[PDB]
Amino acid sequence: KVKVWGSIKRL
Amino acid sequence: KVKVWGSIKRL
Amino acid sequence: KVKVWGSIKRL
Amino acid sequence: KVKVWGSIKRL
Amino acid sequence: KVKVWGSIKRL
Amino acid sequence: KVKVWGSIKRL
Amino acid sequence: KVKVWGSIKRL
Amino acid sequence: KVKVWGSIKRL
Ligand SMILES: O=S(=O)(O)c1cc(S(=O)(=O)O)c2c(/N=N/c3ccccc3)c(O)ccc2c1
Ligand SMILES: O=S(=O)(O)c1cc(S(=O)(=O)O)c2c(/N=N/c3ccccc3)c(O)ccc2c1
Ligand SMILES: O=S(=O)(O)c1cc(S(=O)(=O)O)c2c(/N=N/c3ccccc3)c(O)ccc2c1
Ligand SMILES: O=S(=O)(O)c1cc(S(=O)(=O)O)c2c(/N=N/c3ccccc3)c(O)ccc2c1
Repeated sequence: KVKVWGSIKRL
Repeated sequence: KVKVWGSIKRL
Repeated sequence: KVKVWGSIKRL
Repeated sequence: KVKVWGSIKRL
Repeated sequence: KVKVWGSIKRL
Repeated sequence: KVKVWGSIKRL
Repeated sequence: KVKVWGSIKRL
Repeated sequence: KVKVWGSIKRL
């Protein structure tokens, strides 16, 4: 299991 | 742009 | 960019 | 078992 | 420096 | 109830 | 409850 | 220098 926290440029 | 957070089961 | 943390069973 | 803490450029 | 992630019952 | 996140300089 | 992470200069 | 990773019951 991996947790993620950030941003993406598009959905 | 979208702020994104959560979990992923595997890479 | 995404900050990532968690566990992996094997390399 | 291995634990990870860092960043990735894309999901 | 310390980072926090959680909940509080009141402001 | 309130979800809270951020940074604190010292305890 | 709050998840907490960071650094402290000395005990 | 010491690094910390855990939880606290209140801010
Ligand atoms: O590492 S980043 O700089 O890319 C960064 C920065 C933020 S944040 O805006 O500064 O805190 C968020 C984030 N926060 N999102 C808000 C949700 C509700 C209200 C306001 C903000 C989020 O939910 C997920 C990922 C994030 C990644
Ligand atoms: O070694 S790195 O410099 O690449 C580094 C730095 C951070 S951090 O932002 O400075 O603490 C994180 C991280 N933290 N993520 C936040 C989660 C919620 C709120 C704010 C931040 C995370 O969950 C996983 C990996 C990380 C790797
Ligand atoms: O550890 S907890 O279970 O107490 C937990 C759970 C959440 S969350 O709702 O499931 O992701 C958050 C959180 N998220 N807040 C949202 C912001 C914008 C939209 C939706 C949600 C947040 O910004 C800060 C702390 C949180 C702590
Ligand atoms: O050892 S503990 O079980 O007490 C534990 C567990 C978690 S965790 O939620 O399972 O990964 C965290 C943590 N993670 N916090 C999130 C930040 C952003 C999004 C989701 C979660 C954190 O930033 C600091 C300390 C933690 C300590």
